Amino acid sequence: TAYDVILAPVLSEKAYAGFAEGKYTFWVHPKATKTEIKNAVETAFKVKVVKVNTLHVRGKKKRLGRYLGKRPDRKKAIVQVAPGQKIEALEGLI
Amino acid sequence: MRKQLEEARKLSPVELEKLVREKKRELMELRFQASIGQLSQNHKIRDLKRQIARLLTVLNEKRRQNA
Amino acid sequence: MKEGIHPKLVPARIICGCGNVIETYSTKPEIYVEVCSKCHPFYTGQQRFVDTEGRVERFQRRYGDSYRKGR
Amino acid sequence: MRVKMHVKKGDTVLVASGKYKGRVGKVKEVLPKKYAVIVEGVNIVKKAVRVSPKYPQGGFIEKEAPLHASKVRPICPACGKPTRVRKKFLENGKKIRVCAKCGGALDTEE
RNA sequence: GCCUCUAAGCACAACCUGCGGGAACCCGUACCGCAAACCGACACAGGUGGGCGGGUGCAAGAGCACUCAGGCGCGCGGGAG
RNA sequence: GCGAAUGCCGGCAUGAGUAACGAUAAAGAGGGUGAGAAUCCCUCUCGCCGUAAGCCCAAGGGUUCCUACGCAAUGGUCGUCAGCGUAGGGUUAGGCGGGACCUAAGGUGAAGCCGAAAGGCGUAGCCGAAGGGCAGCCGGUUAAUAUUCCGGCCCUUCCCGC
RNA sequence: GAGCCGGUAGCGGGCGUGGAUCCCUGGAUGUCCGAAUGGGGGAACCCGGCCGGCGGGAACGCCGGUCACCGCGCUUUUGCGCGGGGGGAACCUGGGGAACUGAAACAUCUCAGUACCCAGAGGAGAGGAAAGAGAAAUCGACUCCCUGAGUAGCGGCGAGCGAAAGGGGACCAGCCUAAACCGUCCGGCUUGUCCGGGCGGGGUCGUGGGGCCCUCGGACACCGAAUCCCCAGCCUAGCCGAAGCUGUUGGGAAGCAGCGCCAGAGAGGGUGAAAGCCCCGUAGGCGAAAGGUGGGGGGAUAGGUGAGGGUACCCGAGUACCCCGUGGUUCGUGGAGCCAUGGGGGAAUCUGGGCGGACCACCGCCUAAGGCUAAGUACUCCGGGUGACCGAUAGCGCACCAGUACCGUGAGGGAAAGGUGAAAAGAACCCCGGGAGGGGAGUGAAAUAGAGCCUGAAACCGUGGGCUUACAAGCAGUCACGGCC
Repeated sequence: TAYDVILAPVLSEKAYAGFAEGKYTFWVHPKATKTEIKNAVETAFKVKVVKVNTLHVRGKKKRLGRYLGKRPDRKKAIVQVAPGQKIEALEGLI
Repeated sequence: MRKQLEEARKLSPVELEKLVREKKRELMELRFQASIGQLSQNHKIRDLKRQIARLLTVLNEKRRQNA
Repeated sequence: MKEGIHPKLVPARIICGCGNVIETYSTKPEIYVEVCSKCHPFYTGQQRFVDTEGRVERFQRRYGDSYRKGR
Repeated sequence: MRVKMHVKKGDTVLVASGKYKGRVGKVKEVLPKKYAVIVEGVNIVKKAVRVSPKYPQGGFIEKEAPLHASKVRPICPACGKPTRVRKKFLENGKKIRVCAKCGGALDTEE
């Protein structure tokens, strides 16, 4: 309840380029308002939240023998810096 | 660490507040850790959750007891 | 419920018949009426003091509204 | 053989069994009593994985089944299990009393 | 939306208009899709809403014939006859 | 306690290796890949479309789409190919669309009228649509998405100020 | 009481006798939908107005607290302070209310006041102190079981339908309220002297109440939870808890054999093949907690009941009663009463007034036109126990990722599928193959117990062997004989 926490970083391939020079791609709480994202991102990270884009994608085909299922909802959102700062560690990383 | 249980008891206002806030954040740290050490980390995560759960249960105790 | 009575309840039922007598004058009756029906009262009004009405039904009606005529 | 058990880590005997030579037992379940006597298993000729020597097989085998292990062996082997007369403040210590006796006494051994 | 007056404030902080600074969220987009991905229990010759329909020839033009592009050669073959 | 009830349920034979392999728009050759390819991959001959077997919007469908491996089930045999199996990765928009607005048919319904009760009816107000209204378009850029990404040029509304 | 991070074991990390896993009672937010209720909306999604906050501040965007409708009575002012609603398998009451079918037609009739739609209370509702029953100067609430009769009787007296009082039994209490008359009274009208609405006395049980005069007269009765504290029953956790070892064919022994034993507990199951004494916290028995529920016994709180005559009458119902249209009744049209109302007439205050006997004169009965409640029959969702009840095509269709796969537009329909073994010891590794899968080694008691792998039998399809067959007519066969083996 009011734990500001709302994310799991996007480490996907293309996601990379952005980490390389400006836009960092992350996974966010499925429902985290765009202004919400500015809040979380800016506050937790000491960053410069410019253009926060957002997309959602549910999952599919995973079979369990006699029956099957398909995963939950993976929520995607990507926000860009201002000068190139913050997320450093993260980026050199993935 | 029912001892942590104690510390919990102890704190209260913007105290418990900021304390739980920060710690939760630490757990965020954890979440990010999801892809690094991970091995001895497991606990840190399950537990950490648990612990903040504590903090919370407490604030309820404290201020609800109040009003 | 939109027309029981008001000065009590008179809103319903009944199965109704028919044949053709001759009982205690000659022979048996004659019966062939498995019929069903309505059966009811009526509505009206007066005034509290310039502004009123009534609604109500028939008899219980009449002496009733009188009752409120007393006050 | 339910939420309730006999001998714990403990040590005991094999009545109608295939060893009798009772001794230290690995573990015990709680409902599926299942316990290991560290007294008889196999190899499973193993995966052939470097899990075991890259060239391999399985080693310590001992999932101790049957419940004909004659629990507790005080200075007396085949015995049942007692209770308490308390004698001391809050005295569970359902320790084992039957001819010889043993309770697992926290000292000199488990 | 332009104007036009009440509430009523406005009228000294309302609307018209500048420039600068600053903000602007939620759900959608992949691909099929005149169709083996949609409607027929099927990779069913049935059906299914709008959009020039490239050129040439013919009186006329989305009829006609070859074709432009771009699309195919149908999902069992061989073989005598 | 049952052949036997065109009986029930399940197997299982039977024409029978015959009937067909879903449109008369045709294929044929050459290398490549494989464990094996008429049936997969390139290349070269040929034919059928084209005013459709066009390209696009939408509808509906929703996984698939790509990428790597993979076939024993599935494609009316084929198959090492798939729209098939596993995994991983994949659609972001102040200016496109829909709602943050408008109204119709019609529906709901604070009032009101009215039914044995379940209701019927119903002003206004509200819901209600590629009908109204509303601020961009073009070039480039991935395996994949793009008037959203990037770049170029042109706007929009609402907030603070002056 | 010493092991566990759920069905998943596996990876990769752990926690605990300085009461860990788990068992119960109470906790805490507890996403969004759903009576939904702040608004809208194809539910499980988009919108908003107020105080709070944070952020880049305003615009924006979250958490928070907030804010339908209702009738309900209250500060009738400005209205704040309570309730309902939405459920629930069968059970219940009232509203409404059906054809088949029977009558071997089918119209009164039967199926029935049944099925079904509905509203509503519950945990049970239902009914519930007599204008009752009943003819002996007699019983005495209601409900339910047996009986009363399938008689009394209802009826195209046709098919059929079909009481009650009393007896036996279970269960056993009764209290109220307008009832002007009192007075208190405050509000009234208009004022003296009617009506209104609060407190009484009365507050009708089997009848009176009251008002006026004298006998009055000074302590036992608790509910329909009065109500309160208790042992509080359980809820789930409890725990003890009798006696055997050797041998022995055996992969097994709990069995065959030797001796010893238990017992107010030889109920069952589990232990590798059939134990009272190996395992089971069972009957043997005892056990148990501060939470969630009272019948008991007890107290107290005890609202509230509880006397005598007399005297002009004032004092429980707007509808009784009558006539026509009907319901209920064993009453179907009737000599047909009573109860219940649609319709029009339209009284009475205990000499009142209905009830038995259509009705009349009698006698006898009860006291209506308001109110409240225990208990004894109901029902099965859910728990527990049991079966001359089932064993996987019968059981609930459901034995286990069956109300779902799948058909349907929807309402709706509604499958199949259980077993290797004692335990994983379930298949290293060598061999043909692309693979499966096939042959070896180890499993082993078995693997013709091998992974849908127990028992796995019929149809049907295959490899091998004996006999038999190309001038043969016959569903079938089967009596004889002979060649073959």
